Amino acid sequence: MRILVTNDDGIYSPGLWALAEAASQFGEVFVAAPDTHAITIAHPVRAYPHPSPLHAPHFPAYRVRGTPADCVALGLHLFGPVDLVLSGVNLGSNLGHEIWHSGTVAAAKQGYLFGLSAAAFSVPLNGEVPDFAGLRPWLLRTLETLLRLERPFLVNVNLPLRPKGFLWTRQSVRAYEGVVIPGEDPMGRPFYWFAPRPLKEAEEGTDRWAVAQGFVSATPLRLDLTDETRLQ
Amino acid sequence: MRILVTNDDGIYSPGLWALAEAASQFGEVFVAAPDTHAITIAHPVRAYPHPSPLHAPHFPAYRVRGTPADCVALGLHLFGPVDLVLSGVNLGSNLGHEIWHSGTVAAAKQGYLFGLSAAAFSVPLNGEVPDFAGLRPWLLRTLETLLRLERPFLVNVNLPLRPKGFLWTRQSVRAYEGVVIPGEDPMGRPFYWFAPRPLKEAEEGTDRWAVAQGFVSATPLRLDLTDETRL
Amino acid sequence: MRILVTNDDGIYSPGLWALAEAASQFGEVFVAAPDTGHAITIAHPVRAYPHPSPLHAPHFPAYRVRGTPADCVALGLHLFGPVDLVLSGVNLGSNLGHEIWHSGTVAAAKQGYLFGLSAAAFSVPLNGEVPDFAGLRPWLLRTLETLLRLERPFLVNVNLPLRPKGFLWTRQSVRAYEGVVIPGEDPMGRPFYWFAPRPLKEAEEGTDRWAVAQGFVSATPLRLDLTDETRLQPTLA
Amino acid sequence: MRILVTNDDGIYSPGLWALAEAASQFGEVFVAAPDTHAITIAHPVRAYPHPSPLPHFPAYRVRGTPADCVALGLHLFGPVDLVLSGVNLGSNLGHEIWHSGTVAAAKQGYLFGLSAAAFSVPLNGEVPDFAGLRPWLLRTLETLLRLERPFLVNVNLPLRPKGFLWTRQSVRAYEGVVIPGEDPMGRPFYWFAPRPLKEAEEGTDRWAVAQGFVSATPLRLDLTDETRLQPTL
Ligand SMILES: [Mg+2]
Ligand SMILES: [Mg+2]
Ligand SMILES: [Mg+2]
Ligand SMILES: [Mg+2]
Repeated sequence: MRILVTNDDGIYSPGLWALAEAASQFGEVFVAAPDTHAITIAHPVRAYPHPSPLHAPHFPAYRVRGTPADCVALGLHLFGPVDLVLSGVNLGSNLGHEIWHSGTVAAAKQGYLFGLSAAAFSVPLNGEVPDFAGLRPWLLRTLETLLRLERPFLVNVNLPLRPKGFLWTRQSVRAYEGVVIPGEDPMGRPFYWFAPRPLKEAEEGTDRWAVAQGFVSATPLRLDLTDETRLQ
Repeated sequence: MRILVTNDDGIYSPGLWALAEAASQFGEVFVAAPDTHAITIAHPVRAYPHPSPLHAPHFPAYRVRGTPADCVALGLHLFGPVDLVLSGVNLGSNLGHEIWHSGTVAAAKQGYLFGLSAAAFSVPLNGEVPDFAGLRPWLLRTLETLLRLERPFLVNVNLPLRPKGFLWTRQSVRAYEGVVIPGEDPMGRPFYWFAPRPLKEAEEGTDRWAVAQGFVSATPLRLDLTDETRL
Repeated sequence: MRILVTNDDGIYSPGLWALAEAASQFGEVFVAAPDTGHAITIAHPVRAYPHPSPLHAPHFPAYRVRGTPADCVALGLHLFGPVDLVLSGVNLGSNLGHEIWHSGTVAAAKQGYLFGLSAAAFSVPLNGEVPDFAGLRPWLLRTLETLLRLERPFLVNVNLPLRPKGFLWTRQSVRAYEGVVIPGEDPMGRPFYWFAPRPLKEAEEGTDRWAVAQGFVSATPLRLDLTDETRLQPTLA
Repeated sequence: MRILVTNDDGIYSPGLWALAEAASQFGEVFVAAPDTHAITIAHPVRAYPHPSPLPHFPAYRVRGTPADCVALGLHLFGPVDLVLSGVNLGSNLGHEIWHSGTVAAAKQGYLFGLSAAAFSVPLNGEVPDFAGLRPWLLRTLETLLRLERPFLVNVNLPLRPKGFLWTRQSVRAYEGVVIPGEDPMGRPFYWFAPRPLKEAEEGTDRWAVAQGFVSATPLRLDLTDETRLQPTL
């Protein structure tokens, strides 16, 4: 199995290599991440061979001057053929409403659009930074569970800092209330603070709920945004 | 009813005012458009009162230097309570896979997340300049259709340059074939062109097929991205 | 001596931690790196969060700043005050000749100088490659010892070639350019223009660009005044 | 004389067209303004014909930096003799000059071997009235064109000028000023408000505008500090 690993934090993010190293336990890993969300069709993108980090296995890698999705398109070209696309591990959550505009998820989705299996890995940190050393057992367990699915799949994974269980979840979909608070730059002029907040607690079985409980969340994603119940 | 109109092309787009003018036939309109996709929580957002053009109906408006989503949040605050959120008319399409990365759609979606009914409007350019005088009738008809839906609703609308009909559609979801075209700049340095293409043509009943046939496309959207099928 | 280290490549750049470690051989080092303009953000408030230094680097108190490199200096002098030196880099990419004008790496250093402190910017020309900070360390230390001998305050722009073979105080390469615009079209027929301006001559001896090309570490003392002092009382026709 | 006019506020800035109209009194004017920062080489640049606001000037809207506009303009309207940038809405005095897009365009023009000048008007409170400034803009341009060439000058015009002065760049020291605070979400942030240590020196651009005079500062391309050059050991 040939695996392509990317992310949206950059070729220097420790989560990227944590995912690459973890993924190497299942197949040949190839890395291609941005050097710093759709495929760039506008202008040409640059890409340079990059050396895998000193304290980590050897990984054929490329630094891409483009979007995470660009890395997938370019990766399938430079490392083709690829069977799996893994994106992350993102430094920050990608839960509920956040999924829609996630760059990490976009890369995986792009992999799916190309007929491959893919998964996005994120870690809600809401304060500190993740410790990928004590998180590896869980990454491996998660990957092992995902690789048992029928191909092709598209899964969104969120691993709480100190995971204590795995669980399949559905996306949290809560309503929000608009909260705006007026202020002024100490130079006179006015501005506004935006602090939208959910109206209720995450429902049971949702990705939000699951991580709050301290479990790893794995949500199968759909590509069709159509609301069928409304079609006629 | 009170209606908030926004977009992502900016406060100076003829598309924004065409939507605002059309929406004004159905209720009072307030405008909040970006100065030039999530709500800004990191830092505060600036907004300035924006004047109405001499040769046009006056709309209370604000130029918000933030995201389209920010415009919705702030608009709900400066003009609240708002009953409906309209976004567009965008100068460019928002069909199929494009819906994901759309600022136009995001604003409408943000309105929906706040418990309101919303819709996004876009028009494929295809080398021509949209004629909003000719599109007005179709905007009015589309709104008439939308305003009778059970609320709340969230719809993505795409109007062809010269419409000949209206059609409820589902999002075009096609697989792609990667295509990488290598090249090099005048300085010898190599680079890559991306030109991925759909493995097949748009299916009948999809937004892409619809506008291709010359029909206004209206796709009802869902917020839930989970594939309940694989649980 | 207390030293503030920043850069413009962000908190995860290996060039940043290489400069922090090298700098630590001369005093207490504190890090404040941008997260992701060049001026200090005054319009609105800036976010800054404590950041744990990387696992494979000595410990350093650090902050990830949601602002510009200059902001990191402004924030740094406040969180770690008092600071004696502001070091910026080691940037992944050169900052030679005309490049100095638009450099974020240089801007943070300049910001330190604007506050009355001594400062230096460090960069490494890449040419589609990455530096070996283990091999450059000797040269980084060498350069730092030198800079610290200078009468303070100072502002120096440093460029280290991948594999240094010496050190040289240099002046800024200032060359005239010829406009070169090559029309083109993308894989959709849409037209665009390639800009490929080229210098009218080769970098002259004694310039930063020439020295690095020769494999020498380049150190250029910079001025803050952009005034052309020879034309303040111009003869008009 | 063929003149390229650009700026960094964009193709819709009233300052740009006020500068274009003023320059037209001295030669043929062509415009290339950014579509709202050195020359873009990493990839190509898109540019499109754009109509001048309702005098007519050939114009292009460039999706690039102000420097790209100068490089593109030399190609589109070559041969060019003079590059003028502005009139920027906001000052470009003292330390600001270093990171100014407006000045960058002019510098780019000078690097291509042409004469160039940047123009800006300090704001906040009152909006510039270019009809009132036209006399001073023409006076200034007229003066610059009597200079030996090539030249590179940064110009700052006060809302209502009463004189003209050649000036040197204000170079002052700053003292850091940070004010910790909190958002409505509890999270902390910091305000930055660094203030200059002393008052603007007599004869500096900043002093001149404060006196109500047009400020014209000749600029140098070489940032090297010769008083600190050293021999090899
Ligand atoms: Mg990220
Ligand atoms: Mg748009
Ligand atoms: Mg950099
Ligand atoms: Mg400006």
